[PDB]
Amino acid sequence: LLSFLQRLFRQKKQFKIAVVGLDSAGKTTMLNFLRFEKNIETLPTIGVNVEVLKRQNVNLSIFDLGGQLHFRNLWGTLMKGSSAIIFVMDSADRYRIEEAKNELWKVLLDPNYPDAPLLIVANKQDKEGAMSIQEIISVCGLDNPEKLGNRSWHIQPTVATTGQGVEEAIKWIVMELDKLL
Amino acid sequence: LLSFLQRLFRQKKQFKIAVVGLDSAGKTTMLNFLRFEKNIETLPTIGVNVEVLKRQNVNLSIFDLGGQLHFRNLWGTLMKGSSAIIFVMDSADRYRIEEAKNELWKVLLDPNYPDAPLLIVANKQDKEGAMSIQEIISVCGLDLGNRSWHIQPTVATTGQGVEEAIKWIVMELDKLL
Ligand SMILES: Nc1nc2c(ncn2[C@@H]2O[C@H](COP(=O)(O)OP(=O)(O)O)[C@@H](O)[C@H]2O)c(=O)[nH]1
Ligand SMILES: Nc1nc2c(ncn2[C@@H]2O[C@H](COP(=O)(O)OP(=O)(O)O)[C@@H](O)[C@H]2O)c(=O)[nH]1
Ligand SMILES: [Mg+2]
Ligand SMILES: [Mg+2]
Repeated sequence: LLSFLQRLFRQKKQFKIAVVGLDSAGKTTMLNFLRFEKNIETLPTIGVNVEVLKRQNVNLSIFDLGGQLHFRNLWGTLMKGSSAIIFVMDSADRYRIEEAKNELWKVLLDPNYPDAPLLIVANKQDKEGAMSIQEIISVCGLDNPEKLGNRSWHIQPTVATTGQGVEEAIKWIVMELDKLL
Repeated sequence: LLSFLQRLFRQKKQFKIAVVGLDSAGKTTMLNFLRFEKNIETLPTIGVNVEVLKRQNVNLSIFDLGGQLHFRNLWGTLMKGSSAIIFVMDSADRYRIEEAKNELWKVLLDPNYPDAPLLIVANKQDKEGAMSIQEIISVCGLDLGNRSWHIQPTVATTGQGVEEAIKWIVMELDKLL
């Protein structure tokens, strides 16, 4: 299971996969498949300890955007050292899609990691109200990608509750970080 | 309705009520009965912004304890200037009552506001496995001395016990009593 995670484990460096999105998008449900164990990341400047996940040299940092607590410089503090970003959206939630779009663009336009590959996960594709990946790309202003620049990006439909598309989502991230490709 | 909130509005100072407890205890649900307006408290010196509920000179700050974030000096940073504390517990969750007890004692043994009144809210009393307020007192070892405290059973979904819970806090903050 996920044999290709060895493409990260074999490299002599530390990886951090930032997994962000609004609450209830499905981030925890999606990453539960990896069975990574809890790790504590200390942020001495802020004076806060953060519960993250880690297996060997790969750290998964999951964070709800638009929650009760916001970091003023998320990408310079909790997400410092980000190698790749997974932005998870609830594709069935049209009430929150404009907020999700707005949070996605705050990540894309942040100056800390402009070259970190970013995967949009269009989650909850099993629900009757689910937006297509084409509609998500249009609503997000990604049909004509110019503001994104040279950043590698992709969109993957998923059903995190069954695991549909989850292995393919992780594969895209690992492939973008694989020095052998 | 809640006419006694005027006992805070008519006092010439700012009040901050820290509303803390584990995630899913019922903090947001309990406070919705007040209809305060969502606002953003910015804290540039700590590096975070927080959602607060505001009405006139009263601010309510909700924070989930024992979750992903653990602040070293919560009562001197995020909850600085707390006038009163409301600690909400899911009384029906025996799987998390020991973590709630541990978080409560971390709050009690903290040196920032050792005398702001503290209300323990034993929420979800409507649920089948709900613990009594006496069993919560026994589990948490509350059977302090230098601090004003009370425990109130509530059903945040219907509002049962919520008026008495806010009433106790306002009475503790009311210099006209
Ligand atoms: N129908 C459906 N529900 C999902 C899916 N993924 C997650 N959920 C549910 O959405 C809710 C929020 O999921 P969670 O992983 O906690 O979200 P997070 O806050 O982004 O970590 C939970 O009730 C999940 O069971 C999905 O693909 N389809
Ligand atoms: N049965 C029952 N459910 C409750 C009660 N209070 C809250 N809930 C539910 O518990 C969940 C968590 O409540 P919420 O206000 O988000 O908790 P918070 O994280 O502490 O702010 C929601 O599904 C609420 O509807 C209660 O007194 N009884
Ligand atoms: Mg969440
Ligand atoms: Mg919460």
